[PDB]
Amino acid sequence: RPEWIWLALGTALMGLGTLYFLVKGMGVSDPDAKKFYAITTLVPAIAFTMYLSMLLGYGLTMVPFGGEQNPIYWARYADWLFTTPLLLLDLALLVDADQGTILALVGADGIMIGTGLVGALTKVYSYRFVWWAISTAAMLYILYVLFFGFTSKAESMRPEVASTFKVLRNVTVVLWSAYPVVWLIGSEGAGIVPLNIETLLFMVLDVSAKVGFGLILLRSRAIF
Amino acid sequence: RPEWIWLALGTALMGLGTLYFLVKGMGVSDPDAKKFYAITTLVPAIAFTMYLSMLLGYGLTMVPFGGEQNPIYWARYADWLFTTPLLLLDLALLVDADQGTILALVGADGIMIGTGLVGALTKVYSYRFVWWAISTAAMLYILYVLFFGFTSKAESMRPEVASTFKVLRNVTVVLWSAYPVVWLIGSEGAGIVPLNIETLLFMVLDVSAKVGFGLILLRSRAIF
Ligand SMILES: CCCCCCCCCCCCCC(=O)OC[C@H](COP(=O)(O)OCC[N+](C)(C)C)OC(=O)c1cc(Br)cc(I)c1
Ligand SMILES: CCCCCCCCCCCCCC(=O)OC[C@H](COP(=O)(O)OCC[N+](C)(C)C)OC(=O)c1cc(Br)cc(I)c1
Ligand SMILES: CCCCCCCCCCCCCCCC
Ligand SMILES: CCCCCCCCCCCCCCCC
Ligand SMILES: CCCCCCCCCCCCCCCC
Ligand SMILES: CCCCCCCCCCCCCCCC
Ligand SMILES: CCCCCCCCCCCCCCCC
Ligand SMILES: CCCCCCCCCCCCCCCC
Ligand SMILES: CCCCCCCCCCCC
Ligand SMILES: CCCCCCCCCCCC
Ligand SMILES: CCCCCCCCCCCC
Ligand SMILES: CCCCCCCCCCCC
Ligand SMILES: CCCCCCCCCCCC
Ligand SMILES: CCCCCCCCCCCC
Ligand SMILES: CCCCCCCCCC
Ligand SMILES: CCCCCCCCCC
Ligand SMILES: CCCCCCCCC
Ligand SMILES: CCCCCCCCC
Ligand SMILES: CCCCCCCC
Ligand SMILES: CCCCCCCC
Ligand SMILES: CCCCCCCC
Ligand SMILES: CCCCCCCC
Ligand SMILES: CCCCCCC
Ligand SMILES: CCCCCCC
Ligand SMILES: CCCCCCC
Ligand SMILES: CCCCCCC
Ligand SMILES: CCCCCCC
Ligand SMILES: CCCCCCC
Repeated sequence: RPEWIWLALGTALMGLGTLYFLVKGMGVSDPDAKKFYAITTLVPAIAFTMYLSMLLGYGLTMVPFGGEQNPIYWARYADWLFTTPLLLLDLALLVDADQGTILALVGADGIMIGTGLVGALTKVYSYRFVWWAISTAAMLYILYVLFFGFTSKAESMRPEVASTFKVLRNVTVVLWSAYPVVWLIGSEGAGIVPLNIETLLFMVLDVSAKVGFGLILLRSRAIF
Repeated sequence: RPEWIWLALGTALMGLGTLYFLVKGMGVSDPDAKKFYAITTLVPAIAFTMYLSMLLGYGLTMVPFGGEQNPIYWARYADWLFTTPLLLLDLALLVDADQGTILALVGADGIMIGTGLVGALTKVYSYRFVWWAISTAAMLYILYVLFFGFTSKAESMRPEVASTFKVLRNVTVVLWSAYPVVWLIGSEGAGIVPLNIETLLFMVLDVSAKVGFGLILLRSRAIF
């Protein structure tokens, strides 16, 4: 498994991010800042677990489509199922989103991850892309609400909060956008980008969307 | 206009690609190889014209949305309107696609470019993304036919033709995929990636999808 090196690097980076966020979060008194630390430390903690499992050869299955037996890391979705709504929750607490908006985004998020996983396991080559399309539409719904909805909510906050939101929103739009493209061209879809390069790409995206995101959030005044 | 440097580089690269393809095409006797040279030389020739126009300050308009006046290079679409179906035509001649398939892809292609252009000029921020979504669906229809349809047609050709098709199909899937993401995150959509970086990205994509593509096609035995 040539991709082990990027699984090992992902594990190391997630583990370091977790440990650092834990040290910093433990030393924080402010009750508001603490919620954000708790949510944000969990994100690389879940990713570290899943990266470790995959490094050790768990969460990989073979799925037949296109006349080959294809390796599918399904453990990625067990990670994303829990880490993606927690990242949304960070953004939603920052702008004081309402309960029904949170529920809509978490629900859409579940649809996005669940249909992605169904698509990843589908044996009919053509139906893989139907699931992928539904997954991407649920994603674009999320991005829409974050871009239009949350930006409007953030503008009623003090400028330091709105500023931090904008940065994190931009990071999120750019980083989340790339995932369905990686899936499309990688071993899950078209089969163009080989599994090792694809693992590198997801690792760079994962670390940036989780540790990178966390660093921007947890170093800002906006959480106090 | 900080983006001038990437417009100038794009012009130079398109011009060099045109000139080189013209020199080589002019020296070719084989009647089949000549069709492919004629179509493929036109692709960077049209791009060079549009890149030159933009460098000299044509094909740029200001479109109001999101409370700002935004610069939109519309000359890109005048290029893509003609260059994208010609690239499809190259692929279709390679695999001997039928007339109705060619007509479907060219039509979908027109929809893709035309709705993209409407989206790029739309003053209501939200409706920009509706046009973008329709444009991307027309694109995904094209990619679907190239991936499933044309691959099946290429498998009935001699292996050297099928091999060349696969490479060009993979280049196309990967390169075309990136365009709607650039538009989404760039000055046309979300406004996250500034115009200069966006111009760099489109220039790299343009040169790769046109000169890169042409180099692979025109250096192969598959056209003789
Ligand atoms: C190669 C396999 C993985 C293991 C290798 C790990 C690389 C080691 C790098 C450590 C160099 C810096 C020393 C240090 O421990 O802290 C440096 C640096 C400083 O931390 P910090 O202690 O907060 O700074 C205090 C500075 N004063 C002494 C002035 C008070 O910490 C980080 O920025 C950091 C960020 C992440 Br994400 C994770 C971590 I862990 C640290
Ligand atoms: C900086 C602003 C743009 C202007 C700078 C242009 C860069 C100049 C590079 C030329 C170095 C090589 C010399 C040459 O003219 O041909 C080299 C090279 C060789 O061409 P070619 O003549 O086909 O090779 C023949 C070799 N034998 C003599 C053995 C028969 O040509 C290219 O590969 C090429 C590809 C593209 Br796309 C465009 C072009 I034009 C050429
Ligand atoms: C050639 C075999 C090397 C085996 C090393 C495997 C364990 C890696 C654990 C991950 C700890 C961080 C280091 C990452 C650098 C490769
Ligand atoms: C004031 C800080 C900048 C505001 C906006 C952030 C720019 C977008 C950042 C996204 C970079 C992610 C790397 C992409 C790797 C594929
Ligand atoms: C016969 C079943 C119909 C399948 C419909 C698929 C539509 C989903 C979008 C297709 C994206 C395909 C891009 C493929 C490039 C490998
Ligand atoms: C600082 C002003 C420089 C002006 C040069 C403008 C003309 C560029 C024409 C393009 C020819 C290829 C060279 C590209 C390298 C910048
Ligand atoms: C035998 C040659 C390789 C077969 C498949 C080609 C791999 C995909 C090439 C696409 C690289 C384009 C660069 C992407 C820049 C964003
Ligand atoms: C009220 C008008 C409805 C608009 C529907 C837009 C759906 C199109 C997909 C949205 C993609 C938005 C991503 C935005 C990230 C900037
Ligand atoms: C108490 C606030 C600091 C961070 C809290 C930790 C939340 C659980 C993550 C522990 C994983 C090792
Ligand atoms: C607050 C408004 C609730 C809207 C309903 C959620 C829609 C789910 C997304 C559709 C994805 C295909
Ligand atoms: C947005 C993702 C960019 C794609 C990176 C392409 C690398 C593919 C190389 C294929 C190796 C054979
Ligand atoms: C005759 C075959 C070689 C290439 C033919 C040229 C097609 C028109 C492009 C001319 C642009 C300068
Ligand atoms: C040969 C079959 C013709 C199919 C009709 C073309 C459909 C256009 C694409 C829809 C994009 C929204
Ligand atoms: C698939 C396209 C990749 C996106 C490249 C991101 C560069 C954005 C930097 C923003 C500068 C402020
Ligand atoms: C084609 C993608 C469909 C995404 C739906 C987004 C609608 C915005 C909510 C009003
Ligand atoms: C959501 C994108 C819709 C694209 C349609 C592709 C259908 C494949 C033709 C049978
Ligand atoms: C959540 C919508 C269900 C649509 C499933 C379509 C299944 C086709 C393979
Ligand atoms: C080609 C389909 C036409 C749909 C246009 C919808 C316009 C909404 C702004
Ligand atoms: C979340 C959708 C699951 C439906 C399962 C269908 C598998 C053939
Ligand atoms: C993506 C890492 C940068 C985080 C530093 C925050 C700047 C105040
Ligand atoms: C190709 C669709 C064009 C329709 C124009 C509508 C502009 C408001
Ligand atoms: C993308 C440029 C490579 C073209 C060389 C063709 C290999 C036979
Ligand atoms: C033909 C099925 C395409 C799925 C589209 C769902 C948004
Ligand atoms: C060769 C493709 C690797 C690109 C990944 C860099 C982030
Ligand atoms: C990736 C962009 C980070 C900028 C940080 C400023 C708060
Ligand atoms: C609500 C409009 C979304 C456009 C989807 C077209 C494929
Ligand atoms: C800083 C972003 C530029 C990346 C473009 C390289 C192809
Ligand atoms: C970008 C991949 C090019 C490989 C060329 C082999 C024909």
